[PDB]
Amino acid sequence: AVPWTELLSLQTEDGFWLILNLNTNGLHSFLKQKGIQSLGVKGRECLLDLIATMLVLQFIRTRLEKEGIMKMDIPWAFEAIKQASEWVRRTEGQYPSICPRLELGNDWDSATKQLLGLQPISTVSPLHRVLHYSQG
Amino acid sequence: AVPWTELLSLQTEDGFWLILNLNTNGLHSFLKQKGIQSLGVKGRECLLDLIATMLVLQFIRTRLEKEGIMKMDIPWAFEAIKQASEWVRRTEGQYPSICPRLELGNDWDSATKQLLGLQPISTVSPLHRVLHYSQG
Amino acid sequence: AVPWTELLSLQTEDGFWLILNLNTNGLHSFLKQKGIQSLGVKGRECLLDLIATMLVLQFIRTRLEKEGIMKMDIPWAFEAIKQASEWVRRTEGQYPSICPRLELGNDWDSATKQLLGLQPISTVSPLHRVLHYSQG
Amino acid sequence: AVPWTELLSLQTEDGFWLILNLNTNGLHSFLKQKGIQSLGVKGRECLLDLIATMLVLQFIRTRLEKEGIMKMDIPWAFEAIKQASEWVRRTEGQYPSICPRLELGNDWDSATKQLLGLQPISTVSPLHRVLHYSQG
Amino acid sequence: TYIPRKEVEVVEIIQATIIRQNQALRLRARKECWDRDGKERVTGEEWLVTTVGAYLPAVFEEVLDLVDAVILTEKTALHLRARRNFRDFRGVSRRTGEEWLVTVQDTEAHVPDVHEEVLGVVPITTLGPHNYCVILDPVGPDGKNQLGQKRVVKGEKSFFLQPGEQLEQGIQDVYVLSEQQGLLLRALQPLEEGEDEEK
Amino acid sequence: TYIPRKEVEVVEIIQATIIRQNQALRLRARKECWDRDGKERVTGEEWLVTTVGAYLPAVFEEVLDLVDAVILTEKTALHLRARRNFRDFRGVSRRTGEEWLVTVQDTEAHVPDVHEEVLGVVPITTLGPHNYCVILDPVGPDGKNQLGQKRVVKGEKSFFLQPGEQLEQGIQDVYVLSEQQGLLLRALQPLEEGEDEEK
Repeated sequence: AVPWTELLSLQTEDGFWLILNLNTNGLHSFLKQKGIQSLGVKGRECLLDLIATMLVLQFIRTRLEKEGIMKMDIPWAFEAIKQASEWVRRTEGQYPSICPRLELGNDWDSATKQLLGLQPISTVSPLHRVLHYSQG
Repeated sequence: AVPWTELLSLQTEDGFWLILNLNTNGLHSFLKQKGIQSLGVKGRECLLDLIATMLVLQFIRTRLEKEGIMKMDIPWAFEAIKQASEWVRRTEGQYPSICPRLELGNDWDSATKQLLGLQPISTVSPLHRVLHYSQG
Repeated sequence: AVPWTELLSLQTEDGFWLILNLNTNGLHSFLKQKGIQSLGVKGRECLLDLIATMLVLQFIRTRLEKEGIMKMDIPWAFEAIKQASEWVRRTEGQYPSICPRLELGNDWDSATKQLLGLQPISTVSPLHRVLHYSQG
Repeated sequence: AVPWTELLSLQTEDGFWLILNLNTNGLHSFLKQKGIQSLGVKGRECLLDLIATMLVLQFIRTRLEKEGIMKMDIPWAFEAIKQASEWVRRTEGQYPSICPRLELGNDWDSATKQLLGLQPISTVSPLHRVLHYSQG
Repeated sequence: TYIPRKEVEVVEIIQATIIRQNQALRLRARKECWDRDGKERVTGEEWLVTTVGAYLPAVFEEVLDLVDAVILTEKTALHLRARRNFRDFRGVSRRTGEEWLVTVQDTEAHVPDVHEEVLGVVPITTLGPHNYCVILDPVGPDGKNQLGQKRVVKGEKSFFLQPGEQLEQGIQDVYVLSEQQGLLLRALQPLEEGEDEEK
Repeated sequence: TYIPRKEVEVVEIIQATIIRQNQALRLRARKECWDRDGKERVTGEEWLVTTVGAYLPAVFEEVLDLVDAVILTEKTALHLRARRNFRDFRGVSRRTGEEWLVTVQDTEAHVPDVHEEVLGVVPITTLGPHNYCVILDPVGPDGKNQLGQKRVVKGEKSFFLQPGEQLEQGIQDVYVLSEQQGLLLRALQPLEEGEDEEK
């Protein structure tokens, strides 16, 4: 029973994206260590907004699959999901293979699900200091 | 006596699909380990919606067979069952033999019934970490 | 729950920038030791205003990323963020590579995030007497 | 929370400058020992007014930087700051390099900040008997 | 079956895709490479593959989505904007931003290329024997619209409104007059009309 | 893979940028250097790179932002102010502050240079056969406006309002007169008009 109207409050004015329950500062440190400053400030913010939007989409999709149910397009949030899908399916093409090269996963399912923390990650991957640094 | 009106609440706006009582996160981990990211994000969501819709259909068919009674087409849900059958009999042809290649079963009866958990599965199959991981 | 209306009170009359929680006097001593007087008094104040504006932008962006959400352009501060972005994207071009040469970071993300104090800094860098001098 | 209206009371009738919290008599003794009588009485008073005006400007700028925010040009003192900047940017050109030759600092930032007492001064400099003579 | 090795690490178990008739598959590159047809592809560059059957992606080819063709009946045509400089299936050169129509006399089915854009499916405008219409901004012999001008089409004729063209008020019916009926109608420009032998 | 070394320190792990079709990348220098094309660049100097694919920044090239080109349809043109003395893509010399228009007869797509400025996209002014217009401050043969003067344009004509020009009241319709109608109209300067053979 996550706060849904407070998720509707966090819809941005362009159509992208503590309730998410994720270590954000350690995630910023991880993405800085992987070298995200080589894309410009505009490219860095455009990639962080894509990663945050896909993380919120994977969170809501895990919530909907636990209930049972680029194809996200309930009546109370159909417009936000629609404009989010229309944003993501335009902005993803600028960054191909940005999930392996930032070392988050193979594709967006793998990357957002291993960052979401609902699946275990193997020991040879460097993804251990993003889900276990918040447990202190 | 499953909640039926709450099943009517979970009908999607296109015609596809905790009440289902199945480990969804372990199922996502199993389908990720079997390599479902090689179909695109659109193909992955189109396959997950097919698997979830057929799982709900096998659940309701086991419920109706315990009472005694691609051919699913009670007055309170005839429209949802009809549009679900019209969705499934169109979307199944894109994915032939997707149940052996994802290692769920021979056909959709075998796959959805062994994932539903109402029949025992042999020991040589890798389907043990989807019905026994939720028992912890 | 930082004071937001008091942040609106500190908007300057041109469009640039204790609530920020940063050692300002030690920061002035650090930037004086790095030799900022060789730019004129006008150039020194123009660089301090840029550094303070980008520090406030990184603070607010860390606040918004913890909630989940040169591209900064909520209804209560859209005008201030807009005029701040229009100021920064004009005044940054006069000072290229001013973050390595003042020894704050590679780019503005690295510099403002290591000065913000939300990420650890390596021991070979001289950035230790700006975050640990205020802990006395 | 310095007295601000009492700072507005001390605005001179031409536009230049115990609340400042500085040893003024020791500062006069220091500037007399550095030989300020060789400029005429008019030149001596014109230089003392410049030094006092820049000291008040550095005090107010340290106050504004602790809040977070020749370029000084709040609504309650914009006219006084404006006429002070218009006075200083005219009267500074008569005295180039008057801060090293009176031994106060390299430029006006260094001189007024080391006289303001918010930064430590090295031991080889003769600026020790202006900040430590008032501590008796 | 696969026998393992110490210095070789299995990354993932990829799955093929099934392409039926009248479909194609959109898949970008991940790296400077060569595709199955033998053509160099840069990073991020998308293209299409039109083989029917099971299609197995390569290691550098991110499969995006399936593209299904558009069936062209005699009463519908396809409005397409070009996205860059290319050559389409008929073999004519296109320019960026250019629009055109595709009809049944080109193909009975058309799969939308990644260098194109589906703007909409244009239904045919047909005129009866008792109908006429006026076309705002018609296309001349140069393939470009005459902006501001008009063109009157009368008779039994079925055509498509080309990109830019428009009807002024719709399909209009012709004036038909007995001997008890007449029309008063004013000129706007010096004109000639030889209905009979005299002018 | 990289084998380390004692006297060599890895600073950061930089990432390339993907430039699709009809885009370019803006990136300033950090130091006196030479770019990939082989041209000397001073500190702070920005420029553009127009290669398609993955583009890897150099050690002295701060990538700023991606610049996407502007598609020139027949009803739109591009108003551009120069920012310094340069030569654009057609090869004409520009001066600082100068304004001009770019149409489809130059290019079908234009990527805005760093020495230029997008002032706006000018829609075409088209006149019907029943329309005329008056142009405030028209451009003469010297490329400069005649300030204060006017110019009357009549007929079927489609044109762009060049930088400086303006319509006096808009697209105006021509007076059309029967024999029951007349116009009273006064001169303002000594004038001649040979409508018929006499003057």
